[PDB]
Amino acid sequence: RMCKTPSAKFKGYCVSSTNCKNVCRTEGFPTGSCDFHITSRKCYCYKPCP
Repeated sequence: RMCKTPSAKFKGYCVSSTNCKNVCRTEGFPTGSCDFHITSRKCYCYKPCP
């Protein structure tokens, strides 16, 4: 399965998605993408799940 996971170590200002990817790929998420700010600016990276 493929899951979506909010960047745990990246919260606040998501200036660029590529910057977020660095954090996400360090945590263990191959694919990363920045989203639109609802309450705060979010970043959602994807995690391969069983």
